[PDB]
Amino acid sequence: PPVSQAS
Amino acid sequence: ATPPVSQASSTTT
Amino acid sequence: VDREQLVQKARLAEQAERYDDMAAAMKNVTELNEPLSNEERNLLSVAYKNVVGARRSSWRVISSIEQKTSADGNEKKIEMVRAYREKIEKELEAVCQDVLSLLDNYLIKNCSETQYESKVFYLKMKGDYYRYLAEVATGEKRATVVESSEKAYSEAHEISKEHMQPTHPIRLGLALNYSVFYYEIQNAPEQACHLAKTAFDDAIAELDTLNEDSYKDSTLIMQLLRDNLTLWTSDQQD
Amino acid sequence: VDREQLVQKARLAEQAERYDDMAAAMKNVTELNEPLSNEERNLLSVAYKNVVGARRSSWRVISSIEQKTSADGNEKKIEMVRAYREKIEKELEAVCQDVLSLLDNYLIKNCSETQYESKVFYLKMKGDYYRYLAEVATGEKRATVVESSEKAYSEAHEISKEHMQPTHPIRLGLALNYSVFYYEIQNAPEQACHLAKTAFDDAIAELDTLNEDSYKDSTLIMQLLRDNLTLWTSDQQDDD
Ligand SMILES: *[C@@H]1O[C@H](CO)[C@@H](O)[C@H](O)[C@H]1NC(C)=O
Ligand SMILES: *[C@@H]1O[C@H](CO)[C@@H](O)[C@H](O)[C@H]1NC(C)=O
Repeated sequence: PPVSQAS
Repeated sequence: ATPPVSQASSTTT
Repeated sequence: VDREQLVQKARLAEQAERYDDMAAAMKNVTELNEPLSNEERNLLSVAYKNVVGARRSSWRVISSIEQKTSADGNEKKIEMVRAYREKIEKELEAVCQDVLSLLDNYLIKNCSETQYESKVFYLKMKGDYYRYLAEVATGEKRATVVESSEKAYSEAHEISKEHMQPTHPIRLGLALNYSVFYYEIQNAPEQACHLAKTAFDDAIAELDTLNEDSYKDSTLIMQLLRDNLTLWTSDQQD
Repeated sequence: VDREQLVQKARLAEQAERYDDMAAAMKNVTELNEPLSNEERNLLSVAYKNVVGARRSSWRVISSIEQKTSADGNEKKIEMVRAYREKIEKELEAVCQDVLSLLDNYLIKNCSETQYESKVFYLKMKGDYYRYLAEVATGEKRATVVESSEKAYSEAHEISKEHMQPTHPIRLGLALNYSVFYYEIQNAPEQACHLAKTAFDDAIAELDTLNEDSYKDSTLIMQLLRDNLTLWTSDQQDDD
């Protein structure tokens, strides 16, 4: 899995 | 609150 | 029916790492059909991300264990592993549909053309959760969700380009996840690397247009854009 | 479903960090009324520890919030925080009640008089979960469970001291948790430190009796016993 973001 | 170390695993092999 | 009561619960549930109660609380707040603040937008996103995230982490583990023991050739064992995988798949699907419904019928819909910010954030989520569905979908079913995710990311990008600076955390967060969609789901590595770099560089160009608050929070996302460009390029040369 | 598929689900559930499903699988296995194997005993113990453990962690987070916010003086918040604490308590107490039943109705019962290793483990387990109840109880309720926790540990202590080598991991693991009961619940640091130090000293004394199949298991618990004695002796010097 490649890194990600939710905030 | 302050817990010490514990353990819970029967020997498998 | 007190709203701030429910929001306080979302916070309190977050501290106790009880994300089911957290997601439940924030779903209820959204159902009151009023707009979410920047904080409330966060509490919703965190809650469901953790709820679905755990399922995904589990799904990958089950998938892996299936890929290995399948060649071992033990019938009954494979049957129960595959069954257990299906169990977690359905839990995942159910949670995604729950968020997507909240998006399609409460959040994205009731966003005027002046709240471009929230428009993209929800639009991003819509892409993220349709993407989760694609990760486990097969056959023509997969095709449907892949398109649905693509249609959500694309629209999020259009609104972002036009109204938001490249240094904005939301736009960076979008470019990050959108790029991942191309590499993982579409298997279009060049279009993925292109999007990631374009978004990265565009932020360097206007790097002096930073605000003290988004000065740290935005750059954090930039390193992630680079970390992906690192791993992606290293696999193609093999 | 076959008994072997149940255990295979437990193994899988553990790897997927789904301890609710893991505990459910081992519950079924236990209810088939056959004795559990060593690996199976480990699966049962680890499943319910993680389940109950998540509540203990949350309960401590929430009970901590309850002490920091009680000073603010907003009664709307204090009520709902207390309410959430109660919710978690109910969950925790339910899980414990579930394990304790499995112990008394299936595991400890079907143990014959020469199965010291299994009986000490289950009893040590029985003491652990009555202690979890004690951590969230008060008044006469707390008094009742603490008494039950004592009875469980105490008996386990006698059987292990008589039939098991000091280096035996089950015996060591009992001394560890039993010593915690003293320090945390009974608030008896002298009884805690003594029980732990002795259990450790006795293992070093007969350290040559480690069997290769589980030397790594015994050594691990021994470190924990010392890590405890270090931590505990540093708390007494602050209070003084
Ligand atoms: C984190 O990365 C995974 C892997 O693609 C992705 O599915 C997920 O959406 C990312 N997190 C967020 C919040 O988008
Ligand atoms: C782990 O340690 C805690 C605190 O010292 C104790 O309450 C708990 O019983 C231990 N775990 C087990 C499985 O006994």
